[PDB]
Amino acid sequence: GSSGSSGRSYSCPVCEKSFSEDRLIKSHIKTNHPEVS
Ligand SMILES: [Zn+2]
Repeated sequence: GSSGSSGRSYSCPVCEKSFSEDRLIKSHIKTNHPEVS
C-alpha cells in the first residue's frame, strides 16, 4: 500500500530472497536454482 521507497536492488524472484552484492544473486540462482527458473 504505502508507496515511498524504491531504488536499484536485486531481488530473487525464485526464493523471494535478497542479497547484498549484485554478483551473489546471479551465482546464487545459478547454483541454488539449477532448474527452478
Ligand atoms: Zn533464490
